Amino acid sequence: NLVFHNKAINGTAMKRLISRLIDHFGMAYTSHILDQVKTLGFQQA
Amino acid sequence: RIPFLEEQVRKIRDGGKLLTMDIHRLLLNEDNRFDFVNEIAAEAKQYVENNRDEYGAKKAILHVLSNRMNDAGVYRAEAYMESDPFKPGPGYMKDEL
Amino acid sequence: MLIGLYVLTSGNHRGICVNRYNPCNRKEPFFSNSYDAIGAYRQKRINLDSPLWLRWRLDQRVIASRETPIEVHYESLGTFYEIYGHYLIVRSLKKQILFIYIRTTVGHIALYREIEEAIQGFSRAYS
Amino acid sequence: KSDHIRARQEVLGTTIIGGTIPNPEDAPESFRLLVRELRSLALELNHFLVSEKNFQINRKE
Amino acid sequence: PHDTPASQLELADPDFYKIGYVRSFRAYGIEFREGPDGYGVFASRDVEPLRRARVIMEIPLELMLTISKKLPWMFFPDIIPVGHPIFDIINSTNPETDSDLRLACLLLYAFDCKDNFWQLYGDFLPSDDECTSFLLATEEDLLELQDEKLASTMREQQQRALEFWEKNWHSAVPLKIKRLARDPERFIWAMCIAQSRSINLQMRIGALVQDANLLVPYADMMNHSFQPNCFFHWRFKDRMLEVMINAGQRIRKGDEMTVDYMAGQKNNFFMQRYGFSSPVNPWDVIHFTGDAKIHLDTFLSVFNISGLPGEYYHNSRLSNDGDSFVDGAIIAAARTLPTWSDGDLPPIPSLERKAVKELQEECHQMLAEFPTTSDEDQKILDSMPDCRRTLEAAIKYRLHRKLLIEKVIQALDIYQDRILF
Amino acid sequence: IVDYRINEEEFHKISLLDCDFFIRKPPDPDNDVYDFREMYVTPPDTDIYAIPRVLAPMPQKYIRCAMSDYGCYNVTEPPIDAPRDPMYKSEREVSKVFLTKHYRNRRAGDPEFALDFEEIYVIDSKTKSITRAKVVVTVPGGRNRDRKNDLLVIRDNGNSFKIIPSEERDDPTTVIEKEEWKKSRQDMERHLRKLRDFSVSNWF
Amino acid sequence: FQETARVLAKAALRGRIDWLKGLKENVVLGGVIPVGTGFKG
Amino acid sequence: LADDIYMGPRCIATRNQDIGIGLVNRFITFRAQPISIRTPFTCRSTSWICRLCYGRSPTHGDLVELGEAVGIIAGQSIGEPGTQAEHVRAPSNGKIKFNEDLVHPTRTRHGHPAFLCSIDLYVTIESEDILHN
DNA sequence: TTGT
DNA sequence: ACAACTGCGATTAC
RNA sequence: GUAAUCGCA
Repeated sequence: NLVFHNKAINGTAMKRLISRLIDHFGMAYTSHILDQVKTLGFQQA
Repeated sequence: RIPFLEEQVRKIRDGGKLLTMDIHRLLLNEDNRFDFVNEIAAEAKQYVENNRDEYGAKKAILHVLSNRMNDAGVYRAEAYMESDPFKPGPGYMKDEL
Repeated sequence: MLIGLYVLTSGNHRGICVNRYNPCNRKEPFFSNSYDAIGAYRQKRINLDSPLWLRWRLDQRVIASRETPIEVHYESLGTFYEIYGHYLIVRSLKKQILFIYIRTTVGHIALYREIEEAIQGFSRAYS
Repeated sequence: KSDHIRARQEVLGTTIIGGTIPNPEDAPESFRLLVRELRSLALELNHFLVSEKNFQINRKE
Repeated sequence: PHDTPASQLELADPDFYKIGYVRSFRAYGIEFREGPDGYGVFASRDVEPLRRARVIMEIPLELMLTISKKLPWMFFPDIIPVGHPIFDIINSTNPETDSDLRLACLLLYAFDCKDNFWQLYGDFLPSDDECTSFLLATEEDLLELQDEKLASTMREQQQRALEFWEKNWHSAVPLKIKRLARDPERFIWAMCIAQSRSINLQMRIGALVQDANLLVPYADMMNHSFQPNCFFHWRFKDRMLEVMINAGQRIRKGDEMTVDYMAGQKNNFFMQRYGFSSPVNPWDVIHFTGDAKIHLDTFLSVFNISGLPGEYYHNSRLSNDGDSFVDGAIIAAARTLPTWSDGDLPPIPSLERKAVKELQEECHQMLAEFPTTSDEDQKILDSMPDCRRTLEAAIKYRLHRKLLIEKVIQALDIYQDRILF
Repeated sequence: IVDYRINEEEFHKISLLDCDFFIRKPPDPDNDVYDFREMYVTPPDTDIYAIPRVLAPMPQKYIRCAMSDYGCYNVTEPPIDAPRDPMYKSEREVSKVFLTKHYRNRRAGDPEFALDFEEIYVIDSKTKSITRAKVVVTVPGGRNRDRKNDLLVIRDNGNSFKIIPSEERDDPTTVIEKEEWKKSRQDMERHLRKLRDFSVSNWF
Repeated sequence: FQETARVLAKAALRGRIDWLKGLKENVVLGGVIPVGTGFKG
Repeated sequence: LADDIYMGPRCIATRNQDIGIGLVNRFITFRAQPISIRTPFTCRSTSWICRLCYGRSPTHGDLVELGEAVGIIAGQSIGEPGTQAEHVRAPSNGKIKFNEDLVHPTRTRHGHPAFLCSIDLYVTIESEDILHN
C-alpha cells in the first residue's frame, strides 16, 4: 500500500519519502527501494 | 504476482541481499544487538574449533547464520555460498562492474 | 538521481503551453495496465510528458487537492460521470464505483511501479 | 595489528594454520614504554587487576 | 492416504486465512481445518527436534483488542475515541475482579467501529449455538451438572452479566451505546467470547512494559492440551504476537498444534471459563477424608513417576512401552491421594493393604453418591447425536469425573497388586 | 430541538461531512420512497435531533427519488508511529447530496425508467439546509421532450444545473483542458501586467 | 589532555588510584573498551 | 514520559512511555498543559545515564540498548555541523492620486523630500483600464 | 598574535 | 605558565 | 630517524 504522487518530487520530498519508508517497511526494504530509485534516476537523467 | 519480477529476485538472491534480510530478521528477535553479536562470534568460534579444514573458502559466520535461518523454517544455502553454473572454465573469473 | 526523479514527476504543459487556442471551440491514450503504457513509452508511441488515462482497481491513493468535480454528467439511466482535476470516476445508480481512470504520465506510474516491484521482489526473495 | 609483538607473531601462524586468534591480554608496547618513561621520571604505574571471586590483587607486567 | 487427526476433518474457507493475510497476519507450516467442534490448527510439514523455537504464527497488534490490567486503562489498539461514553462504561468497573466486562464492551465497540478487522472476524467466531460456555446455558444444564457449587457460580455469573447489562444499557443511554448491545443476549455472548478466548500475556510497546488482557485473532483457534507443543511469545520490535513450537520436540504432519490455558487448574475452572473438561487433567483434586495414607514413593515407583511434586511426568524410557495405563489421571491421583513419607522407612504390606481397601471403600461411596453410572452417561451421550453443547459438556464432565474415580480405584488395586513382588 | 428521540429505523439516514439528514421512509419493497413532511438534521453521530432550514417548497406527497453524493476526496498523510502504520488515509468527505425524482414515480425495474432532471433537491452540510435546485432546460421539445435522451451537467460546486442532449457532451479531457487553459491565461496575464510594456503589447 | 606534567605530578604526590571505567583509559592500556560488545550483560 | 497525562477520566499516555509524533499531535490537538518528560538533566547519576532518561535512540528508533556510548555520539553530532523595510512598488503605469493634507511633509534620510504617513491612507494608481489601491 |  | 584541524604524500638537509 | 619547505583533499 503506497500513495500515488502526481506532483513534482524534490529533495525534501525525497527525504520525507525515505523517512516514511524507513518507518513503515524498515531499513532492509528501504535499501533495495533506494537502489532501484537510484537506478531509475540515473537512467532517466 | 507481478509478471516481470524474475530478474530482480534472481539478482537479489545472487548478490547477497539475502544475508542482510536474514540479519534484520534475526535482529528483530533480540533486545540487545551486542549480545547477539557476541553469541554469533562464540558460535562461529566453536564451529571453527570443531572443524578447521572445513572452512577457508566457506565462512563459519555465514554457516551459523544459515543454520539459524534453516532452523527457523526458511531455506537458505549453506553459508550463503553459491557457484556460477555458467562459468566458462577453470581460471576464468567473472568481472563484476 | 534527483534530477532524473524531478524530470519523471515534473508533469506536463497544462494550460496555454499545450494548446494555442481555447479548447472551448472544439488525454487521448487509454491504457488498462501500467505495463502497456510503459511498453508504449519504450516503443516511442507516447512521450515522457504526454498525458494519458490509466485505469485503477478501486484504490483511490492519488494525493490531490480537496477540489469538487469540475463537471458532472448525469444520464437518464442512472449512471453519472464525475470529472475531477486528475481522475475520472464513473458510477452507477446503485452508488457503485464502476470504473476509475487516473490522468497522469509515464513518469509517475514508472516510479510507483518500480517502488512497488522493489517491495514485492524483496518479499518474494525472502521466501 | 599495531604494537603487540607476540600477538602479531602469533597472528601469522594462526592465520596460516587456520585457528582462531585469541584475545590479547598483555599490555601493548606503547603502554610499556610509557611505564618505562614515567619511571625514568620517577613515577610508577601498575595495572593491579583485582579478582572479584577471591578478592586478590594481581600485578600485570 | 495415512490416517491423521487432520485428515478426518475438512479444510476451512480460503477467506478465513485471506482476511488476515491482507492485513499482514502470516502463518508458516500450519493449516486451518474446520470440524464439528470448531476450527483447529494442524501441522502440514514434518519438523525434526530443533535447537530453538520456530514461529508458526505472526499476529500483528493492529488486529488485536488489548486492555491493561491495572487501574490506568490503556488501549494500545486505540479504537475508542476520547469522550466516548463506552469508556465511561468500561471505567465504571472494579479493576481486580471483573475484567471480562471491559473486554466485552471493547469487542462490541470493535464490532461497531468501522474499517476494523473484528467486523470481518466476528463471522468466523462461534455463534450462540456453537458456543460451549456455560453463560449461554439453561437451568436444565446446571441441574444436570450434578454439582451445586459450579452451578451456583455459573448462575451468579449470569446474574452479574444481566445486572451489568440492565445498569449500563438503560433506556436513557445514547443511541451509540444502545446499538452496541440492544438485547442482553448479545452482551452475554460478548462476555462468553471474552472469557473463553482471553489471553493474559506481558507485552512491551515502545518503552512501556505492562501486563494486559488481550483478544488476539487466529490464536484462539488452538485447542487445549496439558502437554503443549506451542506457546505464546511476544515480539516487541515488530509489535506482533508470535506462536512458537517448543524446542526439542518433534512434530509430524497431521498433528494438532495445542497450547495450555491455566497450567495448574482443576476441571472446575476449565468448565467455568472455557466450558471444557478433560479426563486426563493432572491437576484434579479428589477430597478424601479417610484416615488411611498410601506411600507416595512406592506409588510413584510402581507407576514410574519421576520428578519433583511440582513437575510429574511418566518416564517412558524406563517404561519400555507396555504400561500405557499411566497418564495425567494417575498423576492427579498421586497428587490428591493422602500420602505419608517418613525418611527411608519401608512400607508395611498389611498397613498399605488396609489403606487401599479403605480408599476403595470411600471411592465406591463417592461414586454411589452420584445418581448415575459411567455406562448410563455414555448411553445418554451416544443417544443424543445433535443437542445443546452445554448439556453435552455437562454429561462429559460427569463422565470424566466418574472415569477419574474409577481409574483411581484401578490404580490403587494395581498398587496393592504390584507392591508384593 | 424536537426534544423527543425518533426511531431511525423508519427514516432515511443520509451522512454528510458535518451533518446527518433524516427523511421518513414509507414502507416500500425498494428503499427509494421519501417523505419530506418530516425531516431532521443532527450533528455528526449525535442523537440530538433538530429541524432543518426549509428554504424551498418541499413535496408534500410520496415520490420516488435517487440519491447521489457530491464531494472531494481528502487523501492525507498520517504520521507513522508504528512499524506497520498506514502510509495514507482516504476520506470521501461528502458535501452535497442530490435527490433526483424518478419520472412518473416509476420503479427502477420498469421497462421504461428515466430520471426527472427538473426536480432536484440538494442537501448542504455547511448550511444545514435542504432546497430545490434551479435547472435550465435547453434541449428542444419543451415539456414534450423524451426523457430517454437527457444529460444533467452540474458545475460551479453544485450550483449550476443544465439539461442538454446526450450527444452534445464534452469528454473529460475537453473540460479539463478548458479549465486549465482559462486558469493559465488568467495567471499569465496577471504575471505580465506588471511589465512596463504591457500596455503596448499583443497576446499571440 | 592539556596539562600532562601538572596532573601527573599532582597524582603522583597524592597517590591517586584510577578505576578504568572510561574509554580512553582502556584505550591507553590496550584492552577491551566497556562499550557495545565490550559491555558484559 | 515521567507523569501520566489526563484529559478527563481518560489517560492519553502513562508513565515510562516513549513519546512519538502521533502523541505530540494528540497533545497539541487536546491543548495539553505542561508535560513531565525524562531528560539527561533529571538523571540520578553523572557518570552514566539510563535508557529511560535518554529515551529513543537516534540510530534506529527504539530505546538505547545497554552498552551504547551516547557521550561520544553527542559530541560528534554537535561538532560535525559546526562547519556550517519593505518597498512598495507601482503595479502599473499611471497617475498617483491621494489627499496631501493627511500626510506630513518630511525629509528622507537620502536627502530627498517626502511625505510622512501616520494614518491609513488610500492612494489610487490611475491607469488606462484599472485603479489600484 | 590571541587569549587564557 | 598553557593551548590554538585532521591526516596523507613529495623533496633536501642533517 | 628528525627537521625545513611545498603540495593534497
